Amino acid sequence: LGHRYVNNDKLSKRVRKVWKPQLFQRELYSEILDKRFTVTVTMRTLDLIDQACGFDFYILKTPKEDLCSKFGMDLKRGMLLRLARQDPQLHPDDPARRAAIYDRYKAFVIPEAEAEWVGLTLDEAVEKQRLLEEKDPIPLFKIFVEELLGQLQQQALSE
Amino acid sequence: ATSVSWKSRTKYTVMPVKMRKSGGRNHTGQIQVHGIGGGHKQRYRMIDFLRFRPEHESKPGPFEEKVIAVRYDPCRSADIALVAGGNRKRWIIATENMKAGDTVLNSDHIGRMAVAAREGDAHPLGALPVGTLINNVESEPGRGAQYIRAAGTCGVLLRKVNGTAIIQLPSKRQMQVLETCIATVGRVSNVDHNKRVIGKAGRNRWLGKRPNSGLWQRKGGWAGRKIRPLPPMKSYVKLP
RNA sequence: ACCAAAGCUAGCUCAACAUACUAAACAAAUACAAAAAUACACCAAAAUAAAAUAAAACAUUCACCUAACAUUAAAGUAUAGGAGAUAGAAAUUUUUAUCCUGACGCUAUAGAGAUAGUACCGUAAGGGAAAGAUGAAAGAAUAAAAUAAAAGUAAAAAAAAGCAAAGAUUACCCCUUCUACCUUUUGCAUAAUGGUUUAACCAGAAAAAAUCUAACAAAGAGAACUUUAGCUAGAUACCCCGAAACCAGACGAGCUACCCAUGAGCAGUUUAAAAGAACCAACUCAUCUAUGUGGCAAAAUAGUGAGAAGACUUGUAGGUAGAGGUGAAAA
RNA sequence: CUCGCACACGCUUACAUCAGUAACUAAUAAUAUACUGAUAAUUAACAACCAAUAAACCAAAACAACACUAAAACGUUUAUUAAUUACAUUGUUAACCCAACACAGGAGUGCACCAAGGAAAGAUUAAAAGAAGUAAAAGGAACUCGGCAAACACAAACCCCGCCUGUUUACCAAAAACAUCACCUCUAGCAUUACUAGUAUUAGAGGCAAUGCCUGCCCAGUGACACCAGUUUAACGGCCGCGGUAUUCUGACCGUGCAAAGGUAGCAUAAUCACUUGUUCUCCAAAUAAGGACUUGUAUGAAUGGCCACACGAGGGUUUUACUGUCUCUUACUUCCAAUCAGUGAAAUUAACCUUCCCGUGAAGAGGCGGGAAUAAAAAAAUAAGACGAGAAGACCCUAUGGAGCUUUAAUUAACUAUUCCAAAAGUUAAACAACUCAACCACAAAGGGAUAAAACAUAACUUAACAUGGACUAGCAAUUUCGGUUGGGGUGACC
RNA sequence: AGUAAGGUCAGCUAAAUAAGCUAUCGGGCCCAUACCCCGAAAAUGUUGGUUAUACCCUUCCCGUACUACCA
Ligand SMILES: [K+]
Ligand SMILES: [K+]
Ligand SMILES: [K+]
Ligand SMILES: [K+]
Ligand SMILES: [K+]
Ligand SMILES: [K+]
Ligand SMILES: [K+]
Ligand SMILES: [K+]
Ligand SMILES: [K+]
Ligand SMILES: [K+]
Ligand SMILES: [K+]
Ligand SMILES: [K+]
Ligand SMILES: [K+]
Ligand SMILES: [K+]
Ligand SMILES: [Mg+2]
Ligand SMILES: [Mg+2]
Ligand SMILES: [Mg+2]
Ligand SMILES: [Mg+2]
Ligand SMILES: [Mg+2]
Ligand SMILES: [Mg+2]
Ligand SMILES: [Mg+2]
Ligand SMILES: [Mg+2]
Ligand SMILES: [Mg+2]
Ligand SMILES: [Mg+2]
Ligand SMILES: [Mg+2]
Ligand SMILES: [Mg+2]
Ligand SMILES: [Mg+2]
Ligand SMILES: [Mg+2]
Ligand SMILES: [Mg+2]
Ligand SMILES: [Mg+2]
Ligand SMILES: [Mg+2]
Ligand SMILES: [Mg+2]
Ligand SMILES: [Mg+2]
Ligand SMILES: [Mg+2]
Ligand SMILES: [Mg+2]
Ligand SMILES: [Mg+2]
Ligand SMILES: [Mg+2]
Ligand SMILES: [Mg+2]
Ligand SMILES: [Mg+2]
Ligand SMILES: [Mg+2]
Ligand SMILES: [Mg+2]
Ligand SMILES: [Mg+2]
Ligand SMILES: [Mg+2]
Ligand SMILES: [Mg+2]
Ligand SMILES: [Mg+2]
Ligand SMILES: [Mg+2]
Ligand SMILES: [Mg+2]
Ligand SMILES: [Mg+2]
Ligand SMILES: [Mg+2]
Ligand SMILES: [Mg+2]
Ligand SMILES: [Mg+2]
Ligand SMILES: [Mg+2]
Ligand SMILES: [Mg+2]
Ligand SMILES: [Mg+2]
Ligand SMILES: [Mg+2]
Ligand SMILES: [Mg+2]
Ligand SMILES: [Mg+2]
Ligand SMILES: [Mg+2]
Ligand SMILES: [Mg+2]
Ligand SMILES: [Mg+2]
Ligand SMILES: [Mg+2]
Ligand SMILES: [Mg+2]
Ligand SMILES: [Mg+2]
Ligand SMILES: [Mg+2]
Ligand SMILES: [Mg+2]
Ligand SMILES: [Mg+2]
Ligand SMILES: [Mg+2]
Ligand SMILES: [Mg+2]
Ligand SMILES: [Mg+2]
Ligand SMILES: [Mg+2]
Ligand SMILES: [Mg+2]
Ligand SMILES: [Mg+2]
Ligand SMILES: [Mg+2]
Ligand SMILES: [Mg+2]
Ligand SMILES: [Mg+2]
Ligand SMILES: [Mg+2]
Ligand SMILES: [Mg+2]
Ligand SMILES: [Mg+2]
Ligand SMILES: [Mg+2]
Ligand SMILES: [Mg+2]
Ligand SMILES: [Mg+2]
Ligand SMILES: [Mg+2]
Ligand SMILES: [Mg+2]
Ligand SMILES: [Mg+2]
Ligand SMILES: [Mg+2]
Ligand SMILES: [Mg+2]
Ligand SMILES: [Mg+2]
Ligand SMILES: [Mg+2]
Ligand SMILES: [Mg+2]
Ligand SMILES: [Mg+2]
Ligand SMILES: [Mg+2]
Ligand SMILES: [Mg+2]
Ligand SMILES: [Mg+2]
Ligand SMILES: [Mg+2]
Ligand SMILES: [Mg+2]
Ligand SMILES: [Mg+2]
Ligand SMILES: [Mg+2]
Ligand SMILES: [Mg+2]
Ligand SMILES: [Mg+2]
Ligand SMILES: [Mg+2]
Ligand SMILES: [Mg+2]
Ligand SMILES: [Mg+2]
Ligand SMILES: [Mg+2]
Ligand SMILES: [Mg+2]
Ligand SMILES: [Mg+2]
Ligand SMILES: [Mg+2]
Ligand SMILES: [Mg+2]
Ligand SMILES: [Mg+2]
Ligand SMILES: [Mg+2]
Repeated sequence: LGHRYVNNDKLSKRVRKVWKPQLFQRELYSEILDKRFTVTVTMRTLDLIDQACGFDFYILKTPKEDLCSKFGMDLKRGMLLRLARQDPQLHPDDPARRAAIYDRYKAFVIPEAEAEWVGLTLDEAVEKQRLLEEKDPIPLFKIFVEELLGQLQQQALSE
Repeated sequence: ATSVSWKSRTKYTVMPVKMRKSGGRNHTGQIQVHGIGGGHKQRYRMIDFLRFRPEHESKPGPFEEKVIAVRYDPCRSADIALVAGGNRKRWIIATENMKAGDTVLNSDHIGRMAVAAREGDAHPLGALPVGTLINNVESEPGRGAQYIRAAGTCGVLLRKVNGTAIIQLPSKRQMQVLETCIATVGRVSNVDHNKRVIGKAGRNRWLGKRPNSGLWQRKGGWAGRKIRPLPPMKSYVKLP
């Protein structure tokens, strides 16, 4: 979004101008997930895919600031969890193929506690944190019973 | 505020259905077509355009139906006729001289030699004679009748070449269409609709036309008697 | 002698410190037409701010104007500008903690709009006030103290003659002499402008060069600069009210223009007629004249008129919103 | 004397009983539906709230027998389900609502015009002026812009412009303006929200106005189409001079020039620049009026329509008849105002006034200056010459490097819609043709000598529906901004 | 009033290389006239200045043309 000068002359009229990227419809193949996604991609994205020598490499090498897409972050998080968990569901019939796929991306392996928070926004993380910490209140009957037992054992050991 | 179109009925029924006027207002609520509104209240009859439609898929053969009555349809400029056959009834557009107690044959079997052209029969363009007047032209096989439905309008078949028929529309423009499309032989009813005279300004209001605006616009370059060559033939046949 | 006058509190303003920042109240009911316990869902959204202005016009441009992380300097320098108006950095530098926080700020036409966003004016967004005074005790109202001083009246109407007064005079007039006041103009008593009168409130502001006074002086200044008598500090300065407009975002079709729904009216008379025919009411428009002109009425009353089975009147409710809507074009 | 009861919508206790009103509210008093305090009230049968799905059914309301064109609100039955269980919740008053008011205004339906609901005059006198009503001698438009108004009149005819009913500037114009049936031009071969649940006898963008007789000539320019030549005026628009010529007049004719064609039919001193009160006849005692003719109207004229006619008109003009206070010429009598008495009590305005006449003077029209005249002070009721009267910071006119609306052949130029090209993107195909033997071999078919290359292009060529990006072209629509000065007031001419 | 604007053979036009057509004059063709063919003559409104003239400017004269508006 910006302005421009007609005829590229400074003394000319000032004009509002919007430049839009040219969008294309392509379906891409990811080796980690073995699924085809029909994703609106640009010619620059395909060039970056070739530059990284792989669709999975492009997602796993480009950082968040370079990707600028929530789908990309979720796509990375899905594959990052796949590597850390080492899920046998990638190919239940070809264990040899499973080893080959994860061998090439062995440099991107991250621990489990790190691989499930890479594609989350601020709002999504808070909901996830609340869900893990969602605990029903402990009844005061249970608290008081433990308190009474401690006193009884304390009195028992005092005699 | 977005409005809802009155065309919500899903099942075909011969009985008249309720109808709401628009007045030129689109779904937004603004005027898009001027000079429409304030007409007499009307009911809509469900018109079956596809002449060839068997009751069941068990017997796809040609079937023959009977005409019960010919009525007046407020919506279109022609006259519609009630036609019953088997276990269903249909409203179809009546030709020039369709009357009560008449039998109409619907068929699709393309025969080599010919088939005699009757005033009500619907046959594919491949079996009709060269010099036949037709109406309710089906642009594509199974699409349905779209062309030549106004009062007194009849198209004439011209020739059939390499398994393809060429017809002449009422606008004197040649149209190319596959010979397997169904068409109806004859001229549409109410022939003298063009000769009808409106006696007063009020009769226009009854039909539903509002008076034109009073702004005086000077004529531009578009006006004047324009002589233009006939546009080339419109063909719906997809050449592989 | 009436009308009036006087009071000093209510609270407010600007900071500082500071926890770290949508208060108080939530028993029940609150986004059905909010404050109405209770039924098969749809749910949601973003697109650079523009212009009034300055350049004495106005088209490129016009500080602050959403998002800076500060202070002493580099500096109003390099640069960017119809090279005009004006816009304007950085490299590189400087900054010792806590208490000492209160007032050469106002006192009911001031200070917040506030006793209050309440009355009240608007369909709505929105606009938005005036208003308090006794004493220690009024469980001292045959109650008490205080100025009796604004315009306006009363006590007390007026007696030839004149910008209303002055010179005077034994004596108020009588006599003599004097063309109201500001603004605006070559020139105004002008019959040119403004003011009934009273109280309260209401309009000159900036320190580059300079002049005056003083400190120290070839050096001055409590860093950063200026210097061939100069440097540092003080004092001396440049108003108020008013347009038609322009741009952005909201709120309005309960009046009116048109349309979509759903309803309701047209008696008698004349004609084979429910024929945009005819006579004439209800009903709907408003031709002509007279009253009315701060009126009964911010468009009416009286008489008289045109249509009155239609392109007709009419109730309820919904739709189109300003670069537009709508229009049997009257801008 | 007559807008009465009730419901809906709205208002929200203003309603009812009792008491009080010195003061507040009523534009006054009595007094209390309207102001204050206390207490009390509208009871459901009426009204609101008050099932879903599948299937059969082409056949109007108007006393509806049966029909018309504009084709029409208004449902029953069968099947599968539906908590089954006295008493649920809510609206019930009024003299009322919207208009700043207890306003002569605005306000839907049912039934009556009354059996119901209300009070034009606070008390006097009986002046002028003003408003409303009745009557009139003789004359009957002599009034006047006009027969406006009024009338014991309530009729007849001609013309102009529109055909007609209808519509518009709410609040100065209701018309000759707009619309309209008719005619004509133009653009479009078609599907799920307009047009349309349609399909060229259809639907939009316009012009002109029924009917009848007609709508002449012109593509040079502009515009549009074709997007090339070209084609289009019921597209914007246009549709001529000079000189001579039949005794005189007129000019059939002729010479010559320019044009895309040179105004044809018709009508005509008109609603038609000026000349203009053209000329003439009829109407009148008298005609700048009205009708009928003459007619270059050098600026009438043919769908920006010409011309003629029926019907129609709260449009505009003229004539006759009848009526009358319009008028010669005013008068009498009533009501509301008016004047006196009692109650309540506002507005524009106001420098101070102890506020005269005349002539002269003067910022050029003096109650105030100068020279003279007049002159006890006050109240009430009248007439409008002056106070350059009061009202609105003049609408006219000019100025302002002050605004805005409209139009385009002004300057600058996007977005958006549509047309076209290039690029991006996707896809398709690819390894190539003009001898002739003159000699002469060969049974043919051909051959050899006298050419049989290279190359296709270092990729090339073409197609591409729907969406859609960047950069250009054309058009529509539209955005920004201005429109110099001097001038014996501005414009115009001229000047700088 | 102002401004605009033009004059050319007898007539009308185009060029300033003063031409073309017609008219006029003479001759031929025909019975005669006209047509037709052949030959000749003919002009830059006016004054002054434009090296010198002409197309130009100026003066005189005729005639043509537009406009004369807001109150
Ligand atoms: K029809
Ligand atoms: K004045
Ligand atoms: K002045
Ligand atoms: K003043
Ligand atoms: K609405
Ligand atoms: K009123
Ligand atoms: K009320
Ligand atoms: K007259
Ligand atoms: K009218
Ligand atoms: K043309
Ligand atoms: K005449
Ligand atoms: K009329
Ligand atoms: K007077
Ligand atoms: K003058
Ligand atoms: Mg229709
Ligand atoms: Mg039309
Ligand atoms: Mg029109
Ligand atoms: Mg400026
Ligand atoms: Mg200025
Ligand atoms: Mg700005
Ligand atoms: Mg430059
Ligand atoms: Mg205050
Ligand atoms: Mg004060
Ligand atoms: Mg006083
Ligand atoms: Mg004196
Ligand atoms: Mg003087
Ligand atoms: Mg003066
Ligand atoms: Mg001066
Ligand atoms: Mg004065
Ligand atoms: Mg003045
Ligand atoms: Mg004054
Ligand atoms: Mg200084
Ligand atoms: Mg601007
Ligand atoms: Mg705006
Ligand atoms: Mg409405
Ligand atoms: Mg009737
Ligand atoms: Mg009628
Ligand atoms: Mg009236
Ligand atoms: Mg009246
Ligand atoms: Mg009367
Ligand atoms: Mg009538
Ligand atoms: Mg009538
Ligand atoms: Mg809205
Ligand atoms: Mg508009
Ligand atoms: Mg209308
Ligand atoms: Mg107009
Ligand atoms: Mg106008
Ligand atoms: Mg009220
Ligand atoms: Mg009363
Ligand atoms: Mg009482
Ligand atoms: Mg009471
Ligand atoms: Mg009143
Ligand atoms: Mg009374
Ligand atoms: Mg009285
Ligand atoms: Mg009188
Ligand atoms: Mg009388
Ligand atoms: Mg008389
Ligand atoms: Mg007379
Ligand atoms: Mg007279
Ligand atoms: Mg008149
Ligand atoms: Mg009259
Ligand atoms: Mg006339
Ligand atoms: Mg009319
Ligand atoms: Mg006529
Ligand atoms: Mg009418
Ligand atoms: Mg009006
Ligand atoms: Mg009206
Ligand atoms: Mg009127
Ligand atoms: Mg015709
Ligand atoms: Mg006509
Ligand atoms: Mg018309
Ligand atoms: Mg006309
Ligand atoms: Mg024509
Ligand atoms: Mg052409
Ligand atoms: Mg004539
Ligand atoms: Mg005429
Ligand atoms: Mg004239
Ligand atoms: Mg007249
Ligand atoms: Mg007369
Ligand atoms: Mg005449
Ligand atoms: Mg003309
Ligand atoms: Mg035309
Ligand atoms: Mg004309
Ligand atoms: Mg008629
Ligand atoms: Mg008439
Ligand atoms: Mg008479
Ligand atoms: Mg009195
Ligand atoms: Mg006096
Ligand atoms: Mg005088
Ligand atoms: Mg004197
Ligand atoms: Mg004097
Ligand atoms: Mg009086
Ligand atoms: Mg008086
Ligand atoms: Mg005076
Ligand atoms: Mg006067
Ligand atoms: Mg005055
Ligand atoms: Mg002024
Ligand atoms: Mg003006
Ligand atoms: Mg100036
Ligand atoms: Mg300006
Ligand atoms: Mg401006
Ligand atoms: Mg504007
Ligand atoms: Mg231009
Ligand atoms: Mg682009
Ligand atoms: Mg701008
Ligand atoms: Mg000018
Ligand atoms: Mg000037
Ligand atoms: Mg002048
Ligand atoms: Mg000029």
